[PDB]
Amino acid sequence: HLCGSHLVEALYLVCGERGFFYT
Amino acid sequence: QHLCGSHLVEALYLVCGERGFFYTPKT
Amino acid sequence: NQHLCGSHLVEALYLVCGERGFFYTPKT
Amino acid sequence: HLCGSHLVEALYLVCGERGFFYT
Amino acid sequence: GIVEQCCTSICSLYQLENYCN
Amino acid sequence: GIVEQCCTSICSLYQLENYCN
Amino acid sequence: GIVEQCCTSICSLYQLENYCN
Amino acid sequence: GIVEQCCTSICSLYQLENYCN
Amino acid sequence: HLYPGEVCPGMDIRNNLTRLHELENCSVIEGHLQILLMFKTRPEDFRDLSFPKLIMITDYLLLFRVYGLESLKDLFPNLTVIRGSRLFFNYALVIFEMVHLKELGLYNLMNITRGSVRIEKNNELCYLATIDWSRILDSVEDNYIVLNKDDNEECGDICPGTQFVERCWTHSHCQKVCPTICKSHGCTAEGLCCHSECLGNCSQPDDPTKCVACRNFYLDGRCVETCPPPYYHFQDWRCVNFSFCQDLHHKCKCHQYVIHNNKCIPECPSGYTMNSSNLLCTPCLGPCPKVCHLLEGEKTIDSVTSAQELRGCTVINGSLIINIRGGNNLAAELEANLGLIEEISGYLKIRRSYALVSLSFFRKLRLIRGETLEIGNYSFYALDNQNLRQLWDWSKHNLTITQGKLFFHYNPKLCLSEIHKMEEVSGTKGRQERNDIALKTNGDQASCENELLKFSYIRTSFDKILLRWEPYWPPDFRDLLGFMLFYKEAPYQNVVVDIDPPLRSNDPKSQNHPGWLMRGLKPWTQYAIFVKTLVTFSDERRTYGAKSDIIYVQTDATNPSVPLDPISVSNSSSQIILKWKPPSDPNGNITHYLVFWERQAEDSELFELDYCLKGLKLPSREEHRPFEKVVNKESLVISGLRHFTGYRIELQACNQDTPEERCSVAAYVSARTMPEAKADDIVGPVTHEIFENNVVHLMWQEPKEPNGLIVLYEVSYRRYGDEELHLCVSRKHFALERGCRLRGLSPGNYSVRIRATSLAGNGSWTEPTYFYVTDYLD
Amino acid sequence: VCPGMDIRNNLTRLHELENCSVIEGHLQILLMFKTRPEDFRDLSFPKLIMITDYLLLFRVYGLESLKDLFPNLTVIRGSRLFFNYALVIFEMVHLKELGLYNLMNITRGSVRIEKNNELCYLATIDWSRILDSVEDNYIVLCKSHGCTAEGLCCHSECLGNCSQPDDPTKCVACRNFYLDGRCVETCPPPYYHFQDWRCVNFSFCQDLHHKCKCHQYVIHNNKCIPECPSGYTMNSSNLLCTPCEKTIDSVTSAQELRGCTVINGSLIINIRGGNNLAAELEANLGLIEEISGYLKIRRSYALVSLSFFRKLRLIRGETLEIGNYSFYALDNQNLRQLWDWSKHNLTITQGKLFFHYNPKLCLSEIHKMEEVSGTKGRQERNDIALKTNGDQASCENELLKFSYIRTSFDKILLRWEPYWPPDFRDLLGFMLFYKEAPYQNVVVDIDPPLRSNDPKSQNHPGWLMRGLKPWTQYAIFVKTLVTFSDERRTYGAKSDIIYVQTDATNPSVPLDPISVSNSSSQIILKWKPPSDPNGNITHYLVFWERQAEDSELFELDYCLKGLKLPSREEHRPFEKVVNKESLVISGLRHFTGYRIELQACNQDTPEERCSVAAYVSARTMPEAKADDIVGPVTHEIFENNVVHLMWQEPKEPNGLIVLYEVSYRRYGDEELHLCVSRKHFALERGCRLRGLSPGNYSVRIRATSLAGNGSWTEPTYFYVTDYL
Amino acid sequence: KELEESSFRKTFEDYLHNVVFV
Amino acid sequence: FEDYLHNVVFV
Repeated sequence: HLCGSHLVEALYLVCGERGFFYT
Repeated sequence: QHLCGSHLVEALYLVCGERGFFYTPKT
Repeated sequence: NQHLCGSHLVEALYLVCGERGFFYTPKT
Repeated sequence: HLCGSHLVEALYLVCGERGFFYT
Repeated sequence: GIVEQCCTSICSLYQLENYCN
Repeated sequence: GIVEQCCTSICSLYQLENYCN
Repeated sequence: GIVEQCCTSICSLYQLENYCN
Repeated sequence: GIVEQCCTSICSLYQLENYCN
Repeated sequence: HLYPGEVCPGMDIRNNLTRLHELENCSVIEGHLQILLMFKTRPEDFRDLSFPKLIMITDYLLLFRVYGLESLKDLFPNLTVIRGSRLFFNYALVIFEMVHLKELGLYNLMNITRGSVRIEKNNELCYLATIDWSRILDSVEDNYIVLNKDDNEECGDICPGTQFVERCWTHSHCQKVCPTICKSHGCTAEGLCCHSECLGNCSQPDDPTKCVACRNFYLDGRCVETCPPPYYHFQDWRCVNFSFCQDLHHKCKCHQYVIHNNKCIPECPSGYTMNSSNLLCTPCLGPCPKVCHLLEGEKTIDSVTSAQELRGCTVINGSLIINIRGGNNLAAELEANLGLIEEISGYLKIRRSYALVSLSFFRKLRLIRGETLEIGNYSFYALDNQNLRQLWDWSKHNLTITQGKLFFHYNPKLCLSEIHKMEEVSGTKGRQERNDIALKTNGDQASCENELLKFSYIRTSFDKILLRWEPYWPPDFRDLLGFMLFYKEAPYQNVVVDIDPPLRSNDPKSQNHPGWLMRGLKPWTQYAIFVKTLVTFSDERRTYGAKSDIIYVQTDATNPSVPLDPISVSNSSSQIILKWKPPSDPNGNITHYLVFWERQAEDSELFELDYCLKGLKLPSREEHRPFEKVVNKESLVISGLRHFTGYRIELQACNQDTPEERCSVAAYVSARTMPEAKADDIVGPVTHEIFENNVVHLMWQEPKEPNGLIVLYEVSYRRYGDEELHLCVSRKHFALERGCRLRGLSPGNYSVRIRATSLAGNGSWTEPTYFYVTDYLD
Repeated sequence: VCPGMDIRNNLTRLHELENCSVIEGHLQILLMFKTRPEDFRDLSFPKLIMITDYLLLFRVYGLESLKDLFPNLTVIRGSRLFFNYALVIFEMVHLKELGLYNLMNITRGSVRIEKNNELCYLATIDWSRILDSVEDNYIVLCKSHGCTAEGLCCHSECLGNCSQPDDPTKCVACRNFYLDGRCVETCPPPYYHFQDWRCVNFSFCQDLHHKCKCHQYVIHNNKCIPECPSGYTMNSSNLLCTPCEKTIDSVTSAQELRGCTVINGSLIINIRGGNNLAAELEANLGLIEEISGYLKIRRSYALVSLSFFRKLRLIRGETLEIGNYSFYALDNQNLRQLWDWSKHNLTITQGKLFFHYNPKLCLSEIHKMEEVSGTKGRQERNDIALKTNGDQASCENELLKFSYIRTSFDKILLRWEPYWPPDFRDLLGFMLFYKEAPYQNVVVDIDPPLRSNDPKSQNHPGWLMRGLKPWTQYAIFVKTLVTFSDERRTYGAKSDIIYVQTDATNPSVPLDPISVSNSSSQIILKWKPPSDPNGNITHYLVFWERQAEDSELFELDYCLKGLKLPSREEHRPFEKVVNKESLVISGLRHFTGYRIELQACNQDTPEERCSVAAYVSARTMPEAKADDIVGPVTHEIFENNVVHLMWQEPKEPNGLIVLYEVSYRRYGDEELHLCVSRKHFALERGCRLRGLSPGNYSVRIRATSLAGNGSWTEPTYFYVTDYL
Repeated sequence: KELEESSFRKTFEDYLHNVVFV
Repeated sequence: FEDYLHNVVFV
């Protein structure tokens, strides 16, 4: 249950590079 | 899309075969 | 219930026989 | 829930005359 | 007779016309 | 039979008229 | 293109044979 | 979305790879 | 002036500042801005990075985990107004977890028209107390400035002028406070109020062409109060003509733009339909119109949820595919989603669609354009649609099919008559060629009864209905296999027995009317009933046979059932609320509930038992009777009743009162009223009669009206000197001794109180009765 | 010999017991509210000697004693019992005494006497003379052969009394059996043990069997029995038990016919749906073999075949359906099959075949039934409808054949032969059918391919499936989709039900890895198989790794209040847990968090195809004396009495040591306090106190760890200079 | 034990009327 | 808020 600001680094560890787009 | 496209080349390898296929995956 | 069952059987046989009429024995 | 001898007198009330046969 | 035909089983008029004259 | 109908459960006369003739 | 045909919707081989030569 | 998947419930990477590109 | 740069849309610049360079010539963000999750940006990336051209943002700003970013005074020094046209949960500004962000520095921030400011978890963020948000926000109440460097007090928030506080944004930029007459229009450098359509700042005071930004609206280098015609209020900050909105609508040929309320709007407001000439949102002609442009111009309908997406559709720019094969609420949810549709650009597919029977629940569906054709140039498809008996009521539903043909195959319950009806109504009649329509797989198992069967006589009993009807005969009457009467229960009119053929044999005057009696029926119940012929498919042009009409026959207002649950509660010594339910087979409009009641007297053996004996274990409880026809009421309180007397009550229900009362069978119940209190309390005097031998005879009047009856009497005698000794008086003991009789007791004064004991309980002690027998010495 | 009788409410029917000497049965005179003792004064039947089953009396009014009605009744056999009573006398109003002085022996049963409000002389009766077991009696609310008048014992086949002693022809009754005026011990042949009291020949049993042509009598075990015992079939010649219409609309309608074999009648079938169809129906009804009458199947909806009539090999057709049919089929919609006519053979003796409006049964089954039934030349015009029956089954006379099969794990490419009708316009499609089938106890439409040519054209239509659970057997078959011809219709083909398994592929996450550290070195990791096990999972690939303690914990001053402490390629130590879904792991440090990875392999030797990872993380238990302090407590007291303390640390702790605690108290003072952190211990090399009070102190030292407290050291004794 | 005997007599009178009344 | 924060960011 990854919550709060811990999810941000849980995401950016999964993201790493470019991450998330807007098309 | 990543799983979805991953078979498409397995599909298009069977669909085209000796013809071959051009495959752009990005976005 | 044979009584209820036979209750219409006279109404049946009066409609069935009409002017012919019907001999009807219900009991046993 | 007519039970015991209460159902017996309930039967002879409902039957009255001849009541129940054996054929 | 009629109870074995029209009561235990089901009659038509034709099974009841036997119970006419 | 009648105990399973009129004693364990509840009968009317109609469930008892089955126990008539 | 192919994602709008074979991924969002469902292709046959015939919709994929367009993505052959 | 991701909070309903990864925060209220538990995600894998595979549920988080949906939140990649 | 007012806006030298371009107008740029809303943007979300992500993970790198290369896309921030697309804000080069931008003076208005027509939208919002969200620069977020830039873990890789450094303050070197922000030293050579600035866009002072930006003057106004329409919606909001959001910042989230942009590293390296330290102040916004460099990136956007001349940003003045966020309109708050869209809000981010009532925030026109969310600054959240901005690492490295030390100050806002936005010294040209003057007025937020709509929304609030969320500042949270910005660990370095100072100069938050130096900003007068009340100058900037018309309502600072919904703001959220918490968890910053400003809260846990370490911020050296020094304004350039090194509770009432001076106002700044940096160490080098104050907060420009204009006079109060410069309300939201702001002031120039000397403090002169700007134009009343400026908002916050102006290059020259009192000039709508020398505003920096507009208070309400903008048109042609000038802050306008409104968009005058022909200019439409475009995005609530500017004024554009028809051709702009028109050509963007044509570029979206995306929010194809329409027009209403002097505004180039994306979509028409409620009840309104665009007028394709001039984009005008004109009122529709109830439900609202809904053009459902489909994905790939087609959609398979296989389930109710597949229709819930198309719920409310009217015109379909595409085709549809139908293979619903079963489920609850079929054709009803499907009408509620789908009868609303009127027009279809493409074709229509129905394949393998099993459990439904008709398409009449497409109530408004009056156009197939067939623009998308099924292969073979069909605008219509029907395959393997098994239980389908009907396309539409072609007497009711009219339908246009513009292009294409009709695919009618393997749909074995839809007759050809519906097909030729559809040919005529559809206008597609001369289109269909060989094997567009299968003749031998469609309606071939529906039997298409072109004639009617007619009932010759109906007799109903209460559970039984004699039907008589005309014997049908095919011209080759061998083929008559049977007659197939169908029925069910129907209290509305919102709508099986096989019978053999009768005896052909003759026709001078032959009642070979086959007749039918039904049997097990709930009486007084409407029954939708219809017969069908059963015949043989001919080897020739088949005789289609007949079927009777759905007739709605009610069984007979007959003796109804037992009126259920007769609950008899004796709520007084004369009141008993008998309440009950209707009969399970009410079997007619129950006129009255025929309540009979009867008083049951007390038992005879109770009058002749010696209740002075231990073993006195007492239970503490034609002819016309008093009756009641409880008309239209299923309860009854009964008055005029004795106190403490068991009664027998009979309930019937009548649905028939005046001609020869057909009433229910009896519902018996039995109950006893409450006692009275002073029924058992003893009336009349306590008489002592003392003999010469002091055989003392007691007398008393009895409780004449008791609570039912009196079982025994109790007498309390005690001397000054003795204690209460005891002796009992029963019914016969009282009746024989005419009271009581004591024999020979002790000198010194006794006293007597007397109790009645009844079936209900005890009737109170009499008064203490004083007497002395002869002492014979004194 | 008179049967068992129940004489009810009046004594007129009691006069039918006039000439009766044996009640072959029981007697029950009951509920005679209208009988009076005047009715019983002129009422007697002394001829009755024996009753075989029992007696029952209930509310016969007026009846006062039984000494008049039956003075010479002697034996109730108890052949049938009334709840182990051969005698129930219940609520006999007016009955004052029994008076049955000739009652001598009850062979079987007991005596129930209850609520007989006037009944006396109940203690005067020795029931132990009469009953061999008087224990089950209910009286509340010359061994058995008996004797004559002088007391001489009767014959040993007499029972209770005899007119002349020691004579089986001068018995009053028989002990066991009776034959021809004589009490016999057994029924000798040819006499059969008739009703367990007498001996009758074949012709008696025979002719009563023919009168019941009722319990048509049969023969077994030297007995004229009504019905044969278990496993036995009567032999119609000699009755010898030799070893072996009705509408059916529902399962319960078959539960009555459960177990039937030969049906003397006809059957009517309109079952239209329900659970366990054809299976309960076989279990009730496959057992049937023979039918005298016809067979009706009308409107019978949801079933598809009659193969579940496994033994049904005879229709006599003795009852004919009208039109002289022994068979009927109407409106039987989903029926595709009569029987496997290669398997089920069936005789239809009389009658014809009514085949109408049954649109899924092909004519081929019909002509099979014509041939097998022997009714082929019987059926005339319109006995069988041609155009309403099997007309919607398409009767694919040919087979479709698969030309290539490729399986991926979720995906199966099929290739198969393109079918073409001779008018290939009519090919409407191809109709592949499939489902899941782990047994072999057993839908997609595909368009036609491109005809266009045939030099060597792969116009093999091909098909890939997609969403599949990998490693799963799939019963799959294609059908052609064509048009019904206006001519003799081309019946088309359909492929065989092929049972293709998807691929032993990477299986799913092995479910619920529960890691319980049941020791300081043992952790039972247990788990479930993956939800998609996707193959015979060879081993469960367990990876584990020790996670060291966090670095910031070594450099925090835990003497500060705020010391809120949590009381908790490269090859790793791994395990291929073959055929086991649990694992305890040994050789582990005490009190150290570990990271564990679980995979499942259904493939180990060629190029291990294993599952995706299942991670779990856990810490072992602490040791007890890991935290307890080793080494001596050294005091070093300076000249200025700046006392430096030294001690060896707990070298192997439960993980690490966060702080140290020292207890010092004078004889005179109390324990004062001062803390020693990690860096305070590492820098001061122990502790250092500065300048305290005279009088003797004592020092015990505790370790405090992540796991808890490591016990106090020993009290350490020293004195600083008092200087006076 | 006395309620095993109670139910016993009662089994009967259960079985009493089930065999009598048709 | 922070529930609604990441639901709008991550696609």
